[PDB]
Amino acid sequence: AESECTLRALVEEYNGACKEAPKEMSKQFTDYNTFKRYTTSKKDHAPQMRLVYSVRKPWPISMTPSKEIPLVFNGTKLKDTIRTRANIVVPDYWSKYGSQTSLEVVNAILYAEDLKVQRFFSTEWGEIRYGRMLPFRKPVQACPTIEEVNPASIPHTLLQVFCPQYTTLDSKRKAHMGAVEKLKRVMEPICKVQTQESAVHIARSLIDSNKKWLPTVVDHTPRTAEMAHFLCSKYHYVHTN
Amino acid sequence: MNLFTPRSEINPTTTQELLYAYTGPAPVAYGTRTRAVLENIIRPYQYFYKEPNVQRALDIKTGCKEPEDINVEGPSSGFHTASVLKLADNFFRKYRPAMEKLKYWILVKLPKLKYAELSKGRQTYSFIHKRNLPAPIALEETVEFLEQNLRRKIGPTLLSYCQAIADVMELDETTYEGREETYTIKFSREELWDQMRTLNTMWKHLERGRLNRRTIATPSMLIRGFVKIVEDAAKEILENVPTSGVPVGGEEKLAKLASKQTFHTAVTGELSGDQEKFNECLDPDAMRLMWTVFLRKLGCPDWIMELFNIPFMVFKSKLADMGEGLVYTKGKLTDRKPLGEMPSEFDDLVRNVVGNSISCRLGMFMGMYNLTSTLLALISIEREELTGSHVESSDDFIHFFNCKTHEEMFKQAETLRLTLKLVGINMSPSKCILISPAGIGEFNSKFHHRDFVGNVATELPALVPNGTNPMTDLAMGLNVIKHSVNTGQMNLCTGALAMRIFNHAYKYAYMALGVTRRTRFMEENAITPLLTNQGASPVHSFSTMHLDEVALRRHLGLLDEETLRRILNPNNPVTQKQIMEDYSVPSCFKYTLSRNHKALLNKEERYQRVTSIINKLFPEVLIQEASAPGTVRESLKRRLELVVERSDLDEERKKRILSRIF
Amino acid sequence: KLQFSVGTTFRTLLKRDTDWDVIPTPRVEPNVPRIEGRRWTQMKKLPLLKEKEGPPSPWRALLLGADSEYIVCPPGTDQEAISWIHSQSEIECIRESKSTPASVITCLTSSLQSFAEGNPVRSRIHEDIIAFGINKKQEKKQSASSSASGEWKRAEYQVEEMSLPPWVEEEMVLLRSDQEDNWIELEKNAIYTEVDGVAEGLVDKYIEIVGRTKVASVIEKWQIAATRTFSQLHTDRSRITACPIITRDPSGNCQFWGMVLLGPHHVKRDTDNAPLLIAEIMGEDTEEKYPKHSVFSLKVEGKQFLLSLKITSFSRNKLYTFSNIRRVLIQPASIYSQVVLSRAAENNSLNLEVNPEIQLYLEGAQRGMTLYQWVRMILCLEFLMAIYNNPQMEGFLANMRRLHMSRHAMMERRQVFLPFGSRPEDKVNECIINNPIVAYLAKGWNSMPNVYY
RNA sequence: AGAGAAAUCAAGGC
RNA sequence: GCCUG
Ligand SMILES: [Mg+2]
Repeated sequence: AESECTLRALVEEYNGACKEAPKEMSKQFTDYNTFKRYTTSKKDHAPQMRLVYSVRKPWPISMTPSKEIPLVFNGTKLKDTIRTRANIVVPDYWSKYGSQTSLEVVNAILYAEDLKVQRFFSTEWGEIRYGRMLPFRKPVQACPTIEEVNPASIPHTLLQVFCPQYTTLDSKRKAHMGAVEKLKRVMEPICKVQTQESAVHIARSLIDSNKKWLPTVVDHTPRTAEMAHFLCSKYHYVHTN
Repeated sequence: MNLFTPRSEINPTTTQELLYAYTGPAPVAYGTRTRAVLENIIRPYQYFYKEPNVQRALDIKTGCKEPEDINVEGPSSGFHTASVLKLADNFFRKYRPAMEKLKYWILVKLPKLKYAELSKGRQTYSFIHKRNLPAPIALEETVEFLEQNLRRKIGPTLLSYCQAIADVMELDETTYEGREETYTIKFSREELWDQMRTLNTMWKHLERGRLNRRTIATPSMLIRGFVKIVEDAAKEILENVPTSGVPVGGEEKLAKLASKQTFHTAVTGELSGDQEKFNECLDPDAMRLMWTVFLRKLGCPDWIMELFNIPFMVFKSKLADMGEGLVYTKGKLTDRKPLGEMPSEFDDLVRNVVGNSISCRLGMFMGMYNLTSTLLALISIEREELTGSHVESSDDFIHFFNCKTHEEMFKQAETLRLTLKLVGINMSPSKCILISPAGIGEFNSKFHHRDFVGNVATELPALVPNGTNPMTDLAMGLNVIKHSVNTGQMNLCTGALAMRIFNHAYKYAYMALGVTRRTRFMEENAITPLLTNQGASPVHSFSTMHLDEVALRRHLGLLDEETLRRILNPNNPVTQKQIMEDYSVPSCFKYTLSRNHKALLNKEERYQRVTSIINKLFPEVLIQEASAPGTVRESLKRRLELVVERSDLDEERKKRILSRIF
Repeated sequence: KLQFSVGTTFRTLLKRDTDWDVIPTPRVEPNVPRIEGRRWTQMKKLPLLKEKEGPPSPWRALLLGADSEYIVCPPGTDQEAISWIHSQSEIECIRESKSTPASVITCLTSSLQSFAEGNPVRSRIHEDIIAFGINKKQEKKQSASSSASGEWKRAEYQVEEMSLPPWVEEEMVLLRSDQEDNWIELEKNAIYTEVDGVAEGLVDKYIEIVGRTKVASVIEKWQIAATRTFSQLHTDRSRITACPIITRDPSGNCQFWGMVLLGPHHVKRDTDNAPLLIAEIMGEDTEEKYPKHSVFSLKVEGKQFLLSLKITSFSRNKLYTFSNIRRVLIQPASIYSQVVLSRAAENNSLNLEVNPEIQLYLEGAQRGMTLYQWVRMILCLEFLMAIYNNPQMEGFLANMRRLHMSRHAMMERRQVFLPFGSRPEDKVNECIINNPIVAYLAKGWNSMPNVYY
């Protein structure tokens, strides 16, 4: 039933697209790359300056037209039903009274961050040293990754993980098999149904090992390069495992 | 100032960061830029000849002069053709691996460049609406104009875009047809040429370290493809040239040169300086000649040379935007009048005046050809008597001489100065300082002392939330402080203090510090503060500047399973969707603030809906660049049919769904 | 024709303002000629900056600096403290400057009264026309139009050169005076590693060093005033808004530094200037230092204070920048930390309770001073520079970094050589016009020796 | 008035 | 006289 409802909604959206945007619908598909970044807002150069005013507005947050959030709670007006508008207290209220998702979803979302936290807390630190140490910056891997996957094959790996049936066989043989297998294993529960926008980013952060210029008193492994921001500062050197 | 000059414990070089008064407001340019633009336009003509003859210099098409005309006691505004050719040949012969990498880039990477990247540029002056519009809007308008006039579909590649731009120039006339309002505008060939060659000039705002304000210039979208191609080639060649500081971070090469030493017998010297009137003393013809020499010696075909030379030639016939006009005062009143209405210090240019733009041949403008200017400066160094280590970034430069005697060092420094003049670059005599023996200097805000290169930022990190949302703002601020810490600027104490200040500002910005609506609401409902933006104590530390707030709190036990389930619930209604990565998890606190010509906002909303439907229906465009043979309609129809026909629903339900499709 | 082709018409268009074809093929034999160069002279002695001559530079900052004071009030809310101050007040004019007429005091009191009822926003009555320059642009334009005669001339702008005022030294001296309580209160970060502990200890020691100074109090006052004015910048846009500067002492007693009013501002751009009627408590009044302020005598509980009114106009960007004024603490901190971290590196043992001797070119017989005093003075000078940051300061510092590097090179007996016709002092001097802090820095530079053997 | 510095704000458009 | 900020 859910699939049928989603397909009906997609058909309604197709009607809206073909009826309201006949001119845009006839442009080249690659033209997407041009108008996916379409934006009339200028480069503000100072959103932090307007943040204070925006937060203190009567209805700063824009929320989807949901029904779980009551219109009025303990006298406070939580939402403005005409996407509807809601005040900054809504996220705080949701943190106490709100719908609860499965623990599997929570584990999947936090997989990268939880792994980073465990990696930080799963290692010991040696006696901190002090001296005239020269921190010659070098380009090293930023964060440890699931498996060694070439940057060229990263998009193919993501495609195989998410929608393997929409890619060519030659492309199917351009992605790491272990990485795709385990990423599909850990990203399966609910991250791979509709919340693809964040799931793809999490997967990329898991497999994509971006190189960065970091200070290295000694040769740095990705595990150390993750936390190199405090291992050495030209005046000290903390030795890890 | 005597306080900033220690003679014990630490050295004055360490106190250099004290001379940076960035904590105060940055200067902002006011009102008209016509005076600055006109001064920039006139400087090359004044400096072309030793005697400031402007009328005679204004008649020069290509600015080239013999060495006798080159000014040694002042700036020069021209180049020597034979010297440019010889220096380009020497540069090609010296850095052959870089030339081979450039050849590979041309033969492989260049054809695959998509013009969609042009949407990532700065503000562009649209020649259709006669207004400044963002890069995506100008690019879409230009592509539509090309499609309408050429009666063909522009290819996804950038070379196809350049070919279309060249083709539309042949037509005698062009036409463009665009709340609801229909309007058709017709341009002549000369009008389109003027729009293509016209530059848009604007004040450079919030620039520090300068007493006098200066302007920057940007080209029109018509010529942005060629400029992008040339700049990409320049970046590719520069990334493999040891003498450069733009793409390699700058600090690495300066540190490498600092680490170098000698046999404590050879005379060493360190010349650090800038170039005076760098952009007002370069001729585009010199750069195009250098590029032609590079390509010709590379064996490239004729069309490549034509493509690389077109942008420089179009820049030669530039129509700089004067702006609002010059200011005149009849006592206490003030009026703004364009050049040529009343006598002024720039009367010599009244001849080269158009409706509101001034035609200029000699000189350039800052912010348009940076990598090409760097290459022009670098080819000069490739002499037979310049055995030293030179690093140049656009304008700043540092040269390490290692000679056998002081007289040889002076001769080499003078040879460097004269060669830079030869190409058309004048090192500022006042801002150029040579220190012997070497071991002290500055370059690109990085100060080198003996064997230590300390990086000093032009501005301290903005210890304020960006303005997106609590989680994203916290992650971005922590990442910025971490980047400042690991780049050598901030140490343990400075980093921790900056984090404390940022935490205070971040808590204040989100109404979680004193008695506010958020805190009062949380207290009245017994909502225990669990996150930093909620008023809870800062869980982050100096070591844990990279861990996520939610993950760290969960590990420490500050967040329980039920709270995490309620927060990270993907069904909550308050979340939707280079060196600024954001690794914050999509929690309920990752919301968006409601931020709130009429014929363009509707188009933007329509495109937003189209891209949203594509994203939900095409679960492949978020992983790879969009690509499919055909238009949007064909691909969307195929994908929708495949999705619907692959479902497990019964035949009747499938037919019901399909029938509703328009 | 292969991949890219240029038509004949476009070729002719391109070959319009150049001497070569689309592919330049100049017919010249490539070689590098020899040009008669010049001699590279040596900077035997460091230069001396130009000390301007003119009227002493007044205090042109937004709020008061070292002279700022506060009134102690019983613990309570800002409304309670404002009501307590207003109820017991005998404000009377003492020195009325034509720039800030004394009548404008009526605006301040009417605001305080309005703040004692719980409504900071107040409506204009009579005195806001001159207090905030309402409809002043039209008046100036009409006056200029009615007095128009002559011929248009290229507008000439001149910056009135001024000399070093004698109050910069006094401000520097009074800014580093010790206080009773700590004025820097920042929530500490969590500690999970020895590195975190060391960083927190260093930050705590720095705050202890610079926390109990007058400069810290002035920084807190500036931060509070800027934050409260910037926050209430679009509250009403048509009525006078009250933004009192009130702090809480550890005992809980309120401290009233002053009062900032916002006029009926009509702000469109981010660089526009909104009017203000800053009213602040002084400690000592000098006519030559505050020629535009108007000083009144305010009596509270028998005690007497001076209240200075100024008619200012400040931009949104400047208010936002001064809201985050705490960043001024970052620059000195590093210099302190490095010194500490310099002592730990030479013996592989950290020591937070270390303040070695820093030698300096001091006017008196003193050879130098201690790390704590030097850091306090650095914080004071950096705060003054930040307050007085304008294009003159930017250019002066940018062009004085070169001379600082040259001085450091001379200190190590490194010969500094210069090109032909080079005058870095010429670049530095053009930035010395009015800025009193720039003049103070130039005097300090001139004080130090210019010859090193 | 005032802010400010090489030209603007001290409200603009229709 | 109407309206944005
Ligand atoms: Mg330099």
